[PDB]
Amino acid sequence: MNVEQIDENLAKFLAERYTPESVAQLADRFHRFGFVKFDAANRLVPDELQTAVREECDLLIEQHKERRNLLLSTTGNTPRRMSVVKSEEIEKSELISTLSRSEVLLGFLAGITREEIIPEVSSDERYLITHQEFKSDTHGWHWGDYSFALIWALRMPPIEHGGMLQAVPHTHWDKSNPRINQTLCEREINTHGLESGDLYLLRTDTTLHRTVPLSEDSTRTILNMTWAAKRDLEKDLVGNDRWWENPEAEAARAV
Amino acid sequence: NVEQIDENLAKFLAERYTPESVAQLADRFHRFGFVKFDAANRLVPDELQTAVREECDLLIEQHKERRNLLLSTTGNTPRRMSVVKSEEIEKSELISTLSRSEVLLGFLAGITREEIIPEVSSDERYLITHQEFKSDTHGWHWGDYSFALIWALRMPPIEHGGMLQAVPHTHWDKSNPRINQTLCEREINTHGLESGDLYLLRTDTTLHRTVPLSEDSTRTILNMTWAAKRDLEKDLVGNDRWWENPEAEAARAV
Amino acid sequence: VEQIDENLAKFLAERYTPESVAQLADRFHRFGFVKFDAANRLVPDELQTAVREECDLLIEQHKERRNLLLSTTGNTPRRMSVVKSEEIEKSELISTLSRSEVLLGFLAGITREEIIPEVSSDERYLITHQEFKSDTHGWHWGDYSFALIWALRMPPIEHGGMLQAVPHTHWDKSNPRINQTLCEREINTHGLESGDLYLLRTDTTLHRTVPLSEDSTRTILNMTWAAKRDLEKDLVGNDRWWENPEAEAARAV
Amino acid sequence: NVEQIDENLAKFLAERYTPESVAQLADRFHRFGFVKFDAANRLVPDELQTAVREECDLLIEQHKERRNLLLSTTGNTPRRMSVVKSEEIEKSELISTLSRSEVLLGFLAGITREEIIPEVSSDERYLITHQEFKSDTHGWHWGDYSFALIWALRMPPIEHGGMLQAVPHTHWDKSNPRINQTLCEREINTHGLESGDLYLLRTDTTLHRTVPLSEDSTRTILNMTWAAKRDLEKDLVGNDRWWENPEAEAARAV
Ligand SMILES: N[C@@H](CCCC[NH3+])C(=O)O
Ligand SMILES: N[C@@H](CCCC[NH3+])C(=O)O
Ligand SMILES: N[C@@H](CCCC[NH3+])C(=O)O
Ligand SMILES: N[C@@H](CCCC[NH3+])C(=O)O
Ligand SMILES: [Cl-]
Ligand SMILES: [Cl-]
Ligand SMILES: [Cl-]
Ligand SMILES: [Cl-]
Ligand SMILES: [V+3]
Ligand SMILES: [V+3]
Ligand SMILES: [V+3]
Repeated sequence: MNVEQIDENLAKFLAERYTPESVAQLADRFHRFGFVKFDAANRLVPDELQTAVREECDLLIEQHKERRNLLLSTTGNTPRRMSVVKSEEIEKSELISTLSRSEVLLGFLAGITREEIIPEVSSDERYLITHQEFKSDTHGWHWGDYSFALIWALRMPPIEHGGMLQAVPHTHWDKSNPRINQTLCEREINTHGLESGDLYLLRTDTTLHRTVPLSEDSTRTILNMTWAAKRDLEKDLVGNDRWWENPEAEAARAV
Repeated sequence: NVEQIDENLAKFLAERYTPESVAQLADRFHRFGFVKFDAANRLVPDELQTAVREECDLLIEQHKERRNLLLSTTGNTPRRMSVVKSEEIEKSELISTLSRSEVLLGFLAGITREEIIPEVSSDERYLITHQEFKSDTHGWHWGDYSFALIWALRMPPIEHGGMLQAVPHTHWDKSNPRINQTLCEREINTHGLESGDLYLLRTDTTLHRTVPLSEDSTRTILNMTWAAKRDLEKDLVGNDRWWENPEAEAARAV
Repeated sequence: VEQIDENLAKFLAERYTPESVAQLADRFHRFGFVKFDAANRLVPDELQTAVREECDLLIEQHKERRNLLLSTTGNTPRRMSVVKSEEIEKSELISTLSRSEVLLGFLAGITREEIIPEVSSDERYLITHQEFKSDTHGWHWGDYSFALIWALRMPPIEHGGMLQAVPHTHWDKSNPRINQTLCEREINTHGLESGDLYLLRTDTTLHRTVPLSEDSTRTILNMTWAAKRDLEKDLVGNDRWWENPEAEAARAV
Repeated sequence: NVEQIDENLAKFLAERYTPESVAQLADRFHRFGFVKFDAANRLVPDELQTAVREECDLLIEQHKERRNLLLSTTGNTPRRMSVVKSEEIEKSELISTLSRSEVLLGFLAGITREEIIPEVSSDERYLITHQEFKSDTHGWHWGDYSFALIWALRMPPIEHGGMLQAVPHTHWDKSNPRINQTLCEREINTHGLESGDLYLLRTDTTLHRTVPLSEDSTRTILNMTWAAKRDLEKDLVGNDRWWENPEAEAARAV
């Protein structure tokens, strides 16, 4: 119930599973792949907490889903074909908004990032829900404006139907000249399959990533909590490409 | 569809199991009455499981029936849940054929160490139970037949109940079940389940129940029941078939 | 040097939480036994190597063969070589480490009671070195509460040498009832690999090592500690065979 | 005791491998040049392993020979070890018959995906290497033949060295081996081994070495070498058969 109670409980949940040594091994993996998964073997939150977060997200989707179907010029015209729930609607959730600022959760994850995780991001990008449900729905190749995202894989299709996360770490976002396909020609793609209930941390500014299009009608739902690193602060947003908040963004080209 | 399911299931099993590793599962099945197929030791492709669950979700929506009763043949333990009857489930081509698959039954017989025979009373070949209210439960009981494959289609968080509790190496005397005396004499093993798990159960000699939901949640299973040779030619007794008939003779008001 | 405590403290702090030590305390009470293996280390590699080397010298210099039966434990055998506690105590490394406030302070989170390095001078330490077929540390209990056992060298499991234990027992020296206790209680068998350590509740855990099925090498170091319940206890038994092979309870064979 | 081995081995492998799981080991062998048979993937029964190890330990005590040289056909990389020659090992009836077992060779051909032919130069059929001293090593090299089954009979702890380092998808040019250049162009995969492991190695296209021992310790292997079709009627060139002839022209002193 009380926000101090979830923090107090989460602190114990993590202390039952992690040591400074094992977190340092997760930090190595995060640096190597841009990505670290918390699955059935290595949980991040109590199952009752994730259940509460999923049910709140199910409600926001029912009440506020907005279909997007566009190409984004700042990422080489890669597609966005999904429904979204905007950040300002998600922020009305006391659970999601407080958990996304938990000193316990941010303090734990900073041992994986090896730097301070700062909950000071543009108010249109604190949270995002994506809800894919039709064949060929996809979150096309892109980067993030900020350093970090904790992605909740709330509902995942069987791997045979797509929806895996593909990633190329150790890259960067040149919005004037993204060179996405030339980068794929130069770099190996790592494909990360996900199961419902998984969570994963993603270094979104230096990891080029997409979700594999759904091969048939199927449900893929995630919650993205975005955070900044120090390098993101006092840096100006550019690109006029904030399509999830504004489907009429200058860089969005509708289909 | 078609015979492609069996051919693909065979490959899926051959990628994961060997005679040596199946014999190790057989030892566990015999020690615990129970073996679990979880995220690390899967039993069916996720695509196949998904199709089964969608079939069951539809059957629940069209045919679910509430049950709220005590069964006198099991010490008046409760049954509080919704069910879908075997004869409705049987209309599913997917579930009925998979339940008779020579690939699936032949694999699982390496665990039972005896032939799994798909010839059971037509009111008990399949069952779906669907719990969703606080205190919903499948109270302590045994099964009339030797085997069940349980699909843990949807499980609540462990903190909300819904685990399977089991005491292997028991027997069901319907005139004197001795459930609470048996618990005083034997240790209880509690098995937590997660959505997507499956598990094989020795239902005739394992006393078992589902831990009641501690709050409104959702717990949904599909039960595929099979016979062993010892179950054939034997007559059903007890007038206690509460899932097919809510007013079976043994069923009592709460 | 004298920096072991600083090194050990940092080593343990990186691998344990109070919550994870509480899980070990549960296991210790339930089994009388808790094993520090590759997944749950207790000392750095450098310290293990140093302790093992010191013990390897002590064996080369002071090994003493024992082959007897002990009447206070039902005439169960002792077939092994030993190095007496007084020889081992001359090691500044082993004696210092066996009194480290970091080691004893951490392990007290497992025992859940103070660990007291106030033990009879002939039982503070023991090395046992089994080398021949049928060598065994037969069924027995300890006079004190606690032992930290260093599995310095262990044979492959197929050659024997595992620890067998039955927790929640006690040592009646006039009527040990070992075989009758085995008939009433389940035996837990614990295999060990070289470099393992384990903590043992020696006064309430009946235990033995499974005899060697063939000539092999099994070498351990025993640091024995007291609990409060042990202090000012009168040692009874005339059975301290490892310090004195002519103890009265020792029947040779 | 000679046709019994073939029969006992076939049943041992039938219980632990399916065609599908062998196909997965073939992918790894192709990709890495290397497949490990460890506790999770046994290749021979423990009794047979023990018999071979005891035989090799006798051959070592009786016939071990020190080698301490640089090999000019592999860029002067070192060979610092003891060896037992193929001629002495060949007198073992157990090792000899096992190395030609149609069961063993037939099983492993599911991993190589081609026939494994026990038709190699008599001086290379078998080899024991026995490393005992700090900086003992089998320096960077290739094999003249396609295949080797290595028995990791005794391995030091990983912290003391003795791992197998490998670069697959290479070739051995004995006039210009370009070892260090190849290391600059390619990633090195390091394979730790434990006593009791076996591993299959594609010796002609995998550049490999053993990491030098960082202190006195014991590392003992048995190499069974086989040919593939590409190797039949092979011209052996280089004057570099240092294990069999320490006065080989290509063998230099340190
Ligand atoms: N920059 C991302 C949007 C991230 C929204 C959530 N932080 C894209 O181009 O799709
Ligand atoms: N005998 C069980 C019912 C099993 C029905 C499905 N095989 C009970 O009393 O609850
Ligand atoms: N009481 C043990 C000897 C323990 C000596 C070392 N603490 C026995 O009878 O074998
Ligand atoms: N070609 C190897 C010798 C392998 C001998 C055993 N087949 C080397 O240069 O060391
Ligand atoms: Cl992003
Ligand atoms: Cl049942
Ligand atoms: Cl003792
Ligand atoms: Cl070679
Ligand atoms: V992204
Ligand atoms: V003892
Ligand atoms: V080689």
